[PDB]
Amino acid sequence: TCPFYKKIPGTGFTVDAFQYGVVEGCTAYFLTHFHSDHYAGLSKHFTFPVYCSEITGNLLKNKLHVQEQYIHPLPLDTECIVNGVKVVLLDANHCPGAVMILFYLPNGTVILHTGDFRADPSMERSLLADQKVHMLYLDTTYCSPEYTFPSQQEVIRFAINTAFEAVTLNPHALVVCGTYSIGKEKVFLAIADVLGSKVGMSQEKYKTLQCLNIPEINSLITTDMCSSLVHLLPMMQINFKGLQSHLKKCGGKYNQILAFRPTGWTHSNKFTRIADVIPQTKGNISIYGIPYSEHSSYLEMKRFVQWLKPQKIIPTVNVGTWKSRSTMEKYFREWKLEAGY
Ligand code: NI
Repeated sequence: TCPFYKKIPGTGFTVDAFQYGVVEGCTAYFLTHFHSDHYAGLSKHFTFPVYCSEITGNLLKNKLHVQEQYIHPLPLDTECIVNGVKVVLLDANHCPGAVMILFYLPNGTVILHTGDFRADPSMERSLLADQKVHMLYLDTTYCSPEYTFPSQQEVIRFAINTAFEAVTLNPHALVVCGTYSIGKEKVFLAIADVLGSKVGMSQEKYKTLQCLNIPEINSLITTDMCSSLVHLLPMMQINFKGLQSHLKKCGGKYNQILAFRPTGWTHSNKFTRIADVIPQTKGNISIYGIPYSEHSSYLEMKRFVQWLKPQKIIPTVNVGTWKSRSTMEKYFREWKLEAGY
């Protein structure tokens, strides 16, 4: 049964709640983004109205075959009316098509649901600035002060410089990047751009990227692996065995692999700077784990909440253990005492 933190009080609405069958009293199902823990349950047989971004709606139609008549895409940064309630979709700085949802309840309460997000000071100048928010349904993935990571820009600088150096030293090196969901496209696109190559990938992944409205994409990606020196593989294949096997398939075109796994956080973050990151190596294969996050760090999250000053916070992540829940509630109280709301 649907958990309380997926239900929007005073409405007929749910958020990211497609795996519970027909939810009692739900008149409209919102979907924040196309990640499987959030869309789990949708298919061509779904016949209730789904509200989402344009990009999410492209993916529902093309990847999951949801019929068009049930997809209701909304423009961003625009006041819209859904079943008699004003809503706004805002960019969540997560993966392509990911949104936060502002709900303006008929009684005057204003609710922000962040979906999954990476907080940023740029959000302090969207339509959020214009009214008070009473209740915050918060992505608390990294809600603990151990979670520090660099900016996305520092991480991409590291990856570009590393790949450019390796391939200039050895023009027969292949670069491989792992993926298993949408998101983090900058990693492989920025490396292909510095090398003057397209990114090669499976037909299924090319299909997915073609749903994303990324400008000039026909210019950056391809299904012709033979013409590409940056390849995308499933995340599960980014290990020494999987990469040795791939290099065999390339027919002697290449004699070295440099591979990247964009993780979120890993405990090498508490001791080491990005500058100082080193790969795991075996023979002619090297693997870099790079801390490219699409969720808020602890300090990014804290700054957003201290700016927004909500009256009540409802966590949406790490809610399954009493120790997690108690930890998070203690931080929320600190933040409120330090800022004075
Ligand atoms: Ni997500």
